[PDB]
Amino acid sequence: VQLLESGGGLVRPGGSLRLSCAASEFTFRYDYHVWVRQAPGKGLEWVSAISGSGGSTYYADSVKSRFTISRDNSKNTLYLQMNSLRAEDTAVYYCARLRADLGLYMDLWGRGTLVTVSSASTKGPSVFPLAPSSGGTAALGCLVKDYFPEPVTVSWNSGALTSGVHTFPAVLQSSGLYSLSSVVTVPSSSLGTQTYICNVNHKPSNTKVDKRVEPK
Amino acid sequence: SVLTQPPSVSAAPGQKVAVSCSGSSSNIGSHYVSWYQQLPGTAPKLLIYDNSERTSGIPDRFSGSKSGTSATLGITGLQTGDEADYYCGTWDELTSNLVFGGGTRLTVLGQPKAAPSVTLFPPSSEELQANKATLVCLISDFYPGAVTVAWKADSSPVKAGVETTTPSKQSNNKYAASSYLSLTPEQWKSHRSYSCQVTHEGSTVEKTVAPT
Ligand SMILES: [Cl-]
Ligand SMILES: [Cl-]
Ligand SMILES: [Cl-]
Repeated sequence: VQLLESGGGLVRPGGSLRLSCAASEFTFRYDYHVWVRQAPGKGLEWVSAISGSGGSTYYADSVKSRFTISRDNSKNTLYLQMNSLRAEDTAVYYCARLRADLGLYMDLWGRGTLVTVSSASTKGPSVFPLAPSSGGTAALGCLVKDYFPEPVTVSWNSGALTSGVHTFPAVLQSSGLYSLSSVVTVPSSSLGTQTYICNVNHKPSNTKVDKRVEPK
Repeated sequence: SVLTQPPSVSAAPGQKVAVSCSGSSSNIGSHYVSWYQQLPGTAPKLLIYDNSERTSGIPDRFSGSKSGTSATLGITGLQTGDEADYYCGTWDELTSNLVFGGGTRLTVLGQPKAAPSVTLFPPSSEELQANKATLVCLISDFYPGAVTVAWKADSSPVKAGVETTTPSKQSNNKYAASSYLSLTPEQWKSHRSYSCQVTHEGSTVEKTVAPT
């Protein structure tokens, strides 16, 4: 007993994508099915529902007139046609069976298929110093802004400085570009006398930057 | 979304949690509640339907109730394997939509609760010279791994130009996250201050930066 989604992947803003969901169950045609999506780090959003033989379709207002749910019971397959795709449509899309007992519930779910709505192409980061502010310690760092794709490497003083160093996981922005930050915590007394340099390498764009981070 | 759940519940192995789900007359009030378990990096799985009925394989440790416009998921004898996001769901007859809660993160506590350390950086001189402005809010060493970030321009919330990570496990099994606020240089210069407000286990840690 399973549902399996296919057709996910990369699509440009304004583009179209057709998702398919293959059902193993003989009972497929006797059941409502739905599409539910989940934006990265966010909650479940129900998208669309279709009756056993397609006589009734339901849509969330967020996808109404852009998305069309359909099914081919002869192929035991459910479809979601998505037109005029936007960045906010980026999500894992799940197909699920909707049943009624006393009330409604979704008792069978597919594994999910990632849909990425982005025109992000290879781009080197801008590197900006994050100057220490004017427990006897100062935070300083480097902002690695708007790059694609992953990864970037960051070191401090060519790897000599490790204690106090926290390189944060990158944010994947709605644009489809990444940003990350690296911070080092140092004594405030050191700022006058020590040199702090963040070493950033983004190999895909041949961008390699050594940025001195100084007070003020 | 339309149903209200607490962002975070937690207890030690062997102990119990309750997840509340709050709605209105048109959804939970008139329709049956289901509960969905989402293990890390997996599809949702049905736990409970028709308010209180368990699906096949689900132990009696999991229970559901519903009274008026609210529903409750109970979990006793907590196992590390129960760590997941839990979603309540029902039908809303106003919109004719299937609706969900925002999800509750269940942590089975493996170490003491830790409030986040917050570092907020203003835009660099170099970025402002490039006619751009980014505020950087770095959030580290928190447990459980659930936070909400809110940005303020003086006293006003800012929702536009916000990019926030999901929490990720550090080497010490605590969590890190970051949030980025994109501004025009003019917006940055015109306000007395901007604030990054990080809410963890019902307590807010705030940092503030000013152009002066
Ligand atoms: Cl039907
Ligand atoms: Cl039908
Ligand atoms: Cl119902």
